[PDB]
Amino acid sequence: GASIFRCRQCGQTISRRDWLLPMGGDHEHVVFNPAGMIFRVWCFSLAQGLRLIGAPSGEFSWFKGYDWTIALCGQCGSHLGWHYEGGSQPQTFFGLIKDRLAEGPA
Ligand SMILES: [Zn+2]
Repeated sequence: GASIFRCRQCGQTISRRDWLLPMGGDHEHVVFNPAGMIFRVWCFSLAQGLRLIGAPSGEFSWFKGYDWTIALCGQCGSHLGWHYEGGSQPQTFFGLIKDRLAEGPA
């Protein structure tokens, strides 16, 4: 009933509840960017159906040791979160914005 996450804007398949990743002890992290926008980020070890934009950047990174790339919905272009890489245990993961996903049956 609530096992997969889809893009809220279009329905694209994005991730699964089974793939939630407790980073630093919680899968949920609330953060702001330099423009003051607050994001409720859920960390996932894996995601699909995204389009990762550009090359990674360490600037303003919310997770120590990781560089990020913007992750858009590959279907509709909605900003769904970020892909993190260049770090350690794990090397990579996804930080997705909770309220931009819809949860539902597989
Ligand atoms: Zn979408």
